[PDB]
Amino acid sequence: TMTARSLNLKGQSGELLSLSTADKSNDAIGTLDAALTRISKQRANLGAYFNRL
Amino acid sequence: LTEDQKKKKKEIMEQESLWKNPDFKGYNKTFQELHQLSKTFANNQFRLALSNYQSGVNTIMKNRDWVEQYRKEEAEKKRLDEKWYWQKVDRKAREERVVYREKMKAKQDALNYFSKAINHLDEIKNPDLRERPEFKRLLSDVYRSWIMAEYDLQNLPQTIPILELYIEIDDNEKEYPAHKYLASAYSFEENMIKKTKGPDDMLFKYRYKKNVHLLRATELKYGKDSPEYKHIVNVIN
Amino acid sequence: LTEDQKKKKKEIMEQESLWKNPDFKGYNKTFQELHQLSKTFANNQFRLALSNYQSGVNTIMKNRDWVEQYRKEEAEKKRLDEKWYWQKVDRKAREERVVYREKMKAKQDALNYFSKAINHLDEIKNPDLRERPEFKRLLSDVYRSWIMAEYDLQNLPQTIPILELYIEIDDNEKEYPAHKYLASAYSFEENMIKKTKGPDDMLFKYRYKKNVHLLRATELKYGKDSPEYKHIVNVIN
Repeated sequence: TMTARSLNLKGQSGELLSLSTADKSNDAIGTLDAALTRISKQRANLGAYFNRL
Repeated sequence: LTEDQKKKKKEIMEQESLWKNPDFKGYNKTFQELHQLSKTFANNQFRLALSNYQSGVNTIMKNRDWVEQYRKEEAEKKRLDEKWYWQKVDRKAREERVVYREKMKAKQDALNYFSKAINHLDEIKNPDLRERPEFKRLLSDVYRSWIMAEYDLQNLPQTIPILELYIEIDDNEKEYPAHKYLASAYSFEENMIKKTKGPDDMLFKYRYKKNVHLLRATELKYGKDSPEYKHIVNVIN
Repeated sequence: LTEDQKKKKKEIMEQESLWKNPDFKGYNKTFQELHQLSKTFANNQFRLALSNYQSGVNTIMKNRDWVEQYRKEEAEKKRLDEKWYWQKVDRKAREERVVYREKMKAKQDALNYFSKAINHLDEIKNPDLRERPEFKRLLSDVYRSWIMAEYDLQNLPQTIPILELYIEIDDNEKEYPAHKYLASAYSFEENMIKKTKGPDDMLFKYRYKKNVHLLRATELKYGKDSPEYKHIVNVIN
């Protein structure tokens, strides 16, 4: 894992001091479900593995 | 008309067609020719560059289809709480928001593909191959679509380095639309300096470059020492 | 083409074939010729050297069969605890490790056999026999397989003394692959000095030897004062 584990959206429409913006709002928050899901389930296997040990 | 005036009229119309907003007949023609050129070229990195360019254009074409469908679906909704003028204008502006944000994402995906097409062309290191008409045709098509994708979303400052790279390739400098877009994008940047009260060196830099490409576009379409050429020169002098 | 350019094209293809990764048709051809040469030579130590060389190549060939079978058996397993990306990448990487460790052992057994083939050729003391085409053919085949066994496992520094001994034998110095491998192995060693921040004398030694064999490989395949020869010389000068 690294920030590129999910769609790593930065910034938002309008004037910024960066050179990046977020994508279609619908996916942006939807992505955070993916981010949370992807990491939690990775912990899930580690959890399960601990039980195996 | 003279043979040069007839030739010029024909060429300007072909150049305006060349920069035509994408559609299905132009897509078909473009990719049929590019694939025949790829088979002639027989270069795996050119093949890959074309595969990515085509994926980028497909992103653009699929988006154009989405925009019509989205606007259609909204038009067909019954809106019961839309009885006041501000309510109708409200919902219109929010439709434009979603369309603009989706077009912005389609542009970003299309430019990631165009960037990959360029990165693959960069891997053709042999100078005898980089000078091939096949190489220059594809590279010109990638830059042209890239310029247009940004232009449509009013990202005019971003079009300048790509237009400049474009005109350096195989007599593209003699294309009237290329100089028209450069002049317009430079004009935008000049106006940005005037609105944001930026430095004079940049005001004059952008004004100068606007006038160079304004005059060159004029020369190319109407001819040197034409009433139109003489006019633009007299305004600048 | 000239008679020399036609001859050169033919020879480079034969040399590329000579250094082809081993397979069953090449194995059969190689050992049928070596056994006929052994019968002509009528030297018990050459016979023994060939028996060991063949045992070494057989180790390599039997390993190649093992690697296909092993990967096949793994591919055919149902993997229930492989539902995350890193689980698949894990099990793939460990498969590759087991294959690499088994290939490493096969290389070690094959080189023990090649070493024995050399130790038996060392026992041919008569200079009139050591100069026999039969002697030089087998010795070249042992060094070539030895170089390739190490090359495949990225043991490039180890290939240098064997490539150097190889090129000293019966015009092997005129072989394009021999100089390509030397140049690549020297390049690796140069990079090792740059990465480990080693002494300058070794940096330049390895860089020099890379360039000598790079240029010589170029000369051999394309010809002296060819666009390609001139290019490499101009980069070095």
